[PDB]
Amino acid sequence: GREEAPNAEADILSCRLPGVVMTTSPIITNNSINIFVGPGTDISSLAPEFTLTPGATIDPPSGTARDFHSPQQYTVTAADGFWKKKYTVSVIDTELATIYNFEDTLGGQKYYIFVEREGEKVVMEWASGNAGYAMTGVPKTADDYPTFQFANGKTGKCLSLVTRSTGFFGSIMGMPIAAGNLFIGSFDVGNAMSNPLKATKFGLPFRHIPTYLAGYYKYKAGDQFTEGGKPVSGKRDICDIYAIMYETSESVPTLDGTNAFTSPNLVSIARIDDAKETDEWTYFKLPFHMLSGKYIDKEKLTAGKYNVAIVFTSSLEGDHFNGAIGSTLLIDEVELIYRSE
Ligand SMILES: C[As](C)(=O)[O-]
Ligand SMILES: C[As](C)(=O)[O-]
Ligand SMILES: [Ca+2]
Ligand SMILES: [Ca+2]
Ligand code: NA
Ligand code: NA
Repeated sequence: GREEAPNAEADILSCRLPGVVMTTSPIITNNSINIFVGPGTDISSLAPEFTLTPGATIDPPSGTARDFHSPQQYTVTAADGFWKKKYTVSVIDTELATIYNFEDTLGGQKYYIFVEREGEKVVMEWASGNAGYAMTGVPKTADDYPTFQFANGKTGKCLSLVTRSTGFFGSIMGMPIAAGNLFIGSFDVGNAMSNPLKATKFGLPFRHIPTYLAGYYKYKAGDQFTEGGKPVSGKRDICDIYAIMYETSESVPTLDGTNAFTSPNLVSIARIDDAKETDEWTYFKLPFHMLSGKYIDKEKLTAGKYNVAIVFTSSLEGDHFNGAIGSTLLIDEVELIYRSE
């Protein structure tokens, strides 16, 4: 029958590049698309094609050739001619960034999105659950979210991850707390409050053999550990810091919160095993373990058939709502170290 609440604004629902192999699915947010192509692809004249909300139009039209050396804007107008939305569409044609100083974020947003740059060119957007937290109605400003930027880093600014209450609305959804996280991948806001573990899509293509994840942290557990909203006395919160490498396929384009450590597609895992509460910047250097009966194939590697994810969280079991509100993980000067070829 007739739609109950018409969604007003019209969306780009998909993106593809006819005749170019994308290295992973385009990452679509409310007002942005990131398209990934192999290093060496000519990006001076790409012609993205979109699907849209029925009855919408897009300007310039779907299939217009443009120069994506810089991001290009499109406007979608709803059928009614009143509602419009601007999207920024960017093409990433470089290999994954591996040096993270947490200085750079996207301006003009209601919460922080950390990016990696080469000069003025953005080459990666980190993801978090921020889009999901916005849906609880709790945050007022960028600093109220679980994932934000803090001025006092080890050098310059740093990443700050704080486990937050999700308030009344979060509790009625069975989601009473929100861990601060940051990861390589994307956040699918359509699952944020229906299948939250499916919302965190971990990994992007990586064409080297990672050997160590290194960097610095500080950590303070929150005062009162809770399990599904219920206080528990014997427990102190702890952070998690980890990285995974897995082989992609038609059936496994990404891993997520349901299978980050268990998917048979995993080839390698690095993970902190001596995390502690500390107010001093503490070095970690996590070796990647290649898993039993797995191997990194050279030709798959060069073809881009493996993804790597790096994940930080202020509450190790926060993804299952076990954690302490106020748990705070600061991260700075991280490096993904890989073998020289
Ligand atoms: C960061 As947005 C307004 O494209 O979801
Ligand atoms: C109705 As409008 C502000 O999306 O042009
Ligand atoms: Ca608008
Ligand atoms: Ca820094
Ligand atoms: Na919309
Ligand atoms: Na960087």
